[PDB]
Amino acid sequence: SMAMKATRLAIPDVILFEPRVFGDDRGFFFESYNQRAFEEACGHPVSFVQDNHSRSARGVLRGLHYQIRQAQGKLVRATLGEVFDVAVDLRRGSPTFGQWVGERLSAENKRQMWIPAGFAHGFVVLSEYAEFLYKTTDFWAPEHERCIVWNDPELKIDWPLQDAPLLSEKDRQGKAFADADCFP
Amino acid sequence: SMAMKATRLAIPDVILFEPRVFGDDRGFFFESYNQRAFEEACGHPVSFVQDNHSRSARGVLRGLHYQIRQAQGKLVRATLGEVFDVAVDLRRGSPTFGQWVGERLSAENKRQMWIPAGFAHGFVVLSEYAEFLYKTTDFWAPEHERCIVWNDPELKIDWPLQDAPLLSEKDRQGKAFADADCFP
Ligand SMILES: Cc1cn([C@H]2C[C@H](O)[C@@H](COP(=O)(O)OP(=O)(O)O[C@H]3O[C@@H](C)[C@H](O)[C@@H](O)[C@H]3O)O2)c(=O)[nH]c1=O
Ligand SMILES: Cc1cn([C@H]2C[C@H](O)[C@@H](COP(=O)(O)OP(=O)(O)O[C@H]3O[C@@H](C)[C@H](O)[C@@H](O)[C@H]3O)O2)c(=O)[nH]c1=O
Repeated sequence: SMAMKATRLAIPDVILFEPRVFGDDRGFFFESYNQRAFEEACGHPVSFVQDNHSRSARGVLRGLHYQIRQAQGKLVRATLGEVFDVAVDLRRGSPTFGQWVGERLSAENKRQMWIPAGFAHGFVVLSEYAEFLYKTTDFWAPEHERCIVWNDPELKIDWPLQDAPLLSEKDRQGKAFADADCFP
Repeated sequence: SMAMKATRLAIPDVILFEPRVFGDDRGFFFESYNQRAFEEACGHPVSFVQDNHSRSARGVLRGLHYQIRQAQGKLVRATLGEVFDVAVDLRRGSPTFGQWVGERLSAENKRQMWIPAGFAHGFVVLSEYAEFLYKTTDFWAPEHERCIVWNDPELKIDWPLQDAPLLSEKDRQGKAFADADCFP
């Protein structure tokens, strides 16, 4: 059968997916999501209630974001360009608390990352432009939104960046990891 | 509140959606799906179990497709280029049986179409290339796949096409509407 390669990252609950793309003389076709395969690799049920689509110029960084209530599990990919995509483990009781994982996702490699509730998430744009799409397990709730600053010295994330990133003001004003609201 | 304009088409159960795109100096962001708004405009619950992504060159036509068992309701859009997107009512007992609706969907207008189970669906590519994404209420089942030929004379679909379309062989070999398996 044809489906989707699944790899658990250094932080096992983070999973990297890679789809099969079928070519023919009209162009191509692939399954960007399949609930049977996803729940099989995930090991538990999931419902996605919202899909999001953003476009960002080279050097833009969005993160590090989470919702401390109505927490959102996220399945993410890029359909134009390339990003470096990061997950940070904010579960105090996890043995990988304060650790992070990062992978390059692009329109061309078509790779995806599953990021469970309990994590902060961010990405930075490496190409001229990038369009970034993702599905979430709960709805947008601004009152519950939190942020950790991208260049926190305790987290020490190895961003593959050349120039200083462009950020929203609320991302520039992100909290230090030591002062941040974390999960159990 | 910010959300998604909804319009019922000439065949009322077909719905055209139009999202709000928020610009800022990083680029843009929009909600491509929201279950609260969708089920509110739809008037009933829906679960999507599979997402699909295809790329096609100018003049390619894919259709007219349905699954007679494990029938798939479809929510569709384009993220690169422009297509003419068509829904045909195949419910024998509907007063709009044998009728169709069509709209232009593009990367730029970001409009979407909801096509319930009971309909055939097709599109044709109007730009150099088009990438077409959609979410479905059931899984792929080849044994149940059926096709009606794009240029059926009873259906008389007004394709905005210049040259003869490029088709898969199984689409070139599609059934006449008069000989096709239909829904109740
Ligand atoms: C997150 C979100 C924003 N918006 C609107 C509010 C703003 O006007 C505009 C941009 O909001 P921002 O919070 O600046 O978007 P953003 O792209 O900086 O935020 C996102 O970043 C990702 C890295 C995270 O994984 C997401 O969970 C989310 O935090 O979009 C929605 O309508 N729905 C949403 O779900
Ligand atoms: C439809 C489908 C195809 N495939 C594979 C089988 C083939 O190798 C390749 C292309 O198959 P095709 O049937 O030629 O794809 P297609 O793009 O011609 O078919 C699609 O057309 C849309 C207009 C309809 O709304 C869809 O319901 C579907 O019928 O993709 C999947 O893996 N999963 C799927 O769900």
